[PDB]
Amino acid sequence: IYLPIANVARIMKNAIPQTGKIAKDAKECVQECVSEFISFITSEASERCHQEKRKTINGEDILFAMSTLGFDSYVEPLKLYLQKFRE
Amino acid sequence: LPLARIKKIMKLDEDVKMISAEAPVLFAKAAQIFITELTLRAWIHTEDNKRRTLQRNDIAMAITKFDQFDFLIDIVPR
Repeated sequence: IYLPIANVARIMKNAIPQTGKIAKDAKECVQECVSEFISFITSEASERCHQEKRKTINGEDILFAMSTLGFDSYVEPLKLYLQKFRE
Repeated sequence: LPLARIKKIMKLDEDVKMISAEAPVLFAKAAQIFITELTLRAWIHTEDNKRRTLQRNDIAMAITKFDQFDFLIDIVPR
């Protein structure tokens, strides 16, 4: 299961020169990596959730996992995004 | 990004049955940040090879140069 290739490709295209190109195989590779990223973080968030005596993995569980697994730089941007999403 | 798809990906893990409504929202933004950094880093090798097309081997190379991507080493090996 992957995020739509078109969505992935659009973000990829915005990160390279206007005339740069991306091989189909590379888009599929990033698709694979994104799902692996979500699974990696989710596994740790699930453990955290369980240790906190809960069953529904929440935002704090996800952010704890990101900070614990080496993605702490994602935390502040994510908090701002979620705040704007729900305001 | 469609949130239902993100939720489906999370649930591929058999032990994940209940997910907060906010978790997929956080992942939608996280996915954008991740794809951007991963692509930018792969492109470093695309340019080093004087190519204009980003390839899987560029991604595999990028993965070996960033500690944050250690989890992908066996997923996209050089």
